[PDB]
Amino acid sequence: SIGFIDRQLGTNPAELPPLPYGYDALEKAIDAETMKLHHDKHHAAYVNNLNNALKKHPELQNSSVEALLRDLNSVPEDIRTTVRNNGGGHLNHTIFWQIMSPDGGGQPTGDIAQEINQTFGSFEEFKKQFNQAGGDRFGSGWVWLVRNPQGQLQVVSTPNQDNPIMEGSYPIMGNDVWEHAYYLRYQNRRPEYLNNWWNVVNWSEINRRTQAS
Amino acid sequence: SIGFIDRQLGTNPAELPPLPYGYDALEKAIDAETMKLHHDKHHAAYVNNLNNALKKHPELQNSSVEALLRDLNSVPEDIRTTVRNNGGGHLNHTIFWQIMSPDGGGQPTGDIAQEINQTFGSFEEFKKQFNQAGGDRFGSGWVWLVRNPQGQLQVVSTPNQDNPIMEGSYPIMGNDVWEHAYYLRYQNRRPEYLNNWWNVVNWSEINRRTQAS
Ligand SMILES: [Mn+2]
Ligand SMILES: [Mn+2]
Repeated sequence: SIGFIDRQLGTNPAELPPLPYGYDALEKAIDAETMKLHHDKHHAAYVNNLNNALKKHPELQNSSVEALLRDLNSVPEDIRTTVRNNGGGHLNHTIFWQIMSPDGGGQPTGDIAQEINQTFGSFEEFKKQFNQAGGDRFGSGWVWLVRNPQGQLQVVSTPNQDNPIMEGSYPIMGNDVWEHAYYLRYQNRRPEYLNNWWNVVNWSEINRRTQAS
Repeated sequence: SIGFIDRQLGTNPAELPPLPYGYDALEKAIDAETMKLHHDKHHAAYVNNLNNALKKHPELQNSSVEALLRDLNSVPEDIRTTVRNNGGGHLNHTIFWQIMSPDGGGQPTGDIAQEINQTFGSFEEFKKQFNQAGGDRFGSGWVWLVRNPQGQLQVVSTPNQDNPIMEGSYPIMGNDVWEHAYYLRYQNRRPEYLNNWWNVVNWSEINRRTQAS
């Protein structure tokens, strides 16, 4: 399971997960209007489109989003791209809402704190590389901290709604660099958004994901 | 020459072209705030980033943006991607500003109108296929009406800031589907932007481009 730590993202039918907190709970980084649009409009659309594609292939409604993305070649040609894009959008955003919190921010704790220190040198260096990868992702995409197939932490960015699980990597945490995630408040200033995002990061949840990976 | 009909896009240095009209002139489709950000911030950035990359290889300052994008293999590897993205961004937006007008809109007129009817059947059908292609372009990109190598009109979409001249096609006209082009006024409603955009299309300029094509 990738979306949730305890269960896989179902497709019979695919469901839009409600926000665990209020729309205005992340104001020190993200405006309430964007939270509403991003969740109620963007995330909802990915779920709806995925369900529409699955209707024409009921034999696939038994499998989870994870299973479909892990083996896109087995998905029928007529809906493969639709499943890739919308399935990815569903999974990516489902992870996104969970790794942020009203009482987020601060420096990491526990397991991931020491793992980050060993791999990247320090939390501040990790932060710099993460933001750098974020800024370098030209066009639409995401920046992730993953546990690669070899079991090592690695910063990687992906295009559009592609997810690292397609390569066998476990996405521990990630930030959305599609313009819709920051344009209302930041406009063209992506680096400012990337900087402020750290103030709402939910380290408790990120630690649970690190253990599961 | 692709950016302008009578001249190539220079790189000694690259220059941000002035807007042919006022910032609030296209208000029946695009808000003034977006015209400012899009032209003054986004397009300006592609120009600046391009200039920075070319300073590292002064030789390239003797050629044009079109010449560079037509043969990326000859562009030194250390700045190839940078030139592709920013050179493309500069070329694409330069064309964009010119094909819109305060006095635009209406159905196609003249040569282009005849060729559209002959190729697509009617303007209504062309418009549907154009908007469709624009909606189908997942992530960031552009929708184009090009004259392909065989000399025929064709609707194609490209990712990010890629330009059709990279594939031997002449970009007659095109619409920007990056979210920054419509988020402030339409938010997630991309198809609404695609539909209203037709009210500001400069058919006169498009005819000159079809002819040069
Ligand atoms: Mn998003
Ligand atoms: Mn643009």
